[PDB]
Amino acid sequence: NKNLIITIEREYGSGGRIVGKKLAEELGIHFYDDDILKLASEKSPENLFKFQSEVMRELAESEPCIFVGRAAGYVLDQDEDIERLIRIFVYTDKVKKVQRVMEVDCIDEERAKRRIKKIEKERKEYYKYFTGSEWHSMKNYDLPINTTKLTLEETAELIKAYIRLKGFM
Amino acid sequence: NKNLIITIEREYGSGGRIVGKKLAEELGIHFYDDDILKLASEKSPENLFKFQSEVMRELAESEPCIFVGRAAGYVLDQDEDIERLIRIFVYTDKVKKVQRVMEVDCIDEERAKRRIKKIEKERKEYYKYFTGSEWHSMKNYDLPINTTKLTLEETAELIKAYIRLKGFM
Ligand SMILES: [Cl-]
Ligand SMILES: [Cl-]
Repeated sequence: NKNLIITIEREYGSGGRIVGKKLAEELGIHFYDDDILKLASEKSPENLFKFQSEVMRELAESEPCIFVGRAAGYVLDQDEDIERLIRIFVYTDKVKKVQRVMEVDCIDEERAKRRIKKIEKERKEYYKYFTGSEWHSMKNYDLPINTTKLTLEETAELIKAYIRLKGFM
Repeated sequence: NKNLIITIEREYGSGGRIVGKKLAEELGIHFYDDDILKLASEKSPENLFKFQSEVMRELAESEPCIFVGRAAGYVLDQDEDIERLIRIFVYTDKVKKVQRVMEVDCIDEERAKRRIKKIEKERKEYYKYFTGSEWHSMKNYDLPINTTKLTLEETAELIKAYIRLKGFM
């Protein structure tokens, strides 16, 4: 009900996750990502998903928090008990993404391109398989942010600009 | 030009124009839509576009202004002189635009659904024809906005939060 829930999904190379981290700290909200949600599942891949959804909804029911990745926006959009859900998609030019991935993963240009194609494929297919909707589709979000010309900080503040407007802060 | 230029493109029934006008007033800035642009060109379907484009650039060059509609984003983006552009895509869930089209055009659900399909199709083809690119696509905009859960003021306010972040205000 009351709790503020923010879901950030994103293009690989956008820094969506980092933007999620920053934002969790500056707001003091608990933070759950791909890995934590993955390891969570251990605490049929259609079971693994069902399990992971019920976990997501439980957290939300009992805390404010920020989820990153794994069709979190879809899942929580289904939960009619949640009132303060804000769904973000972070996206960016290839040129900027290749440079981030090159640096953050220490690979070259070619390798970086292939990685972006691959993780984005994974994210898209995951989403398609489980929601039946489309990961890269506006309709699935409240606010898609183009960070082509933003710092991750500006980006974080835009999300705060938003939480504030809604009166959730 | 350090002139602030905003371009709003949108799904039919999203109130992209509505939002365009509030901002126009709220900011003390001139406002230009399809129809003014339409009547503008006049005094090929393809000469027509090259003409129209030039008027927008001249308007943008003479003064700060808001454009609603018709590949405004892509066009004003060419103008190398424009130093302060913001490109926005307004959009909304299906229910809400159906309600809007019915109310506004004073027509049925059936006709409202149909007229949405019609107008949007015109907008995709128009866009791809004159830009080579795709109309309803994120990478072509700075800020897509989903108004599904935004009161009008909230929307206008979000666009200004953005302007402030860009330091255009
Ligand atoms: Cl994601
Ligand atoms: Cl449009």
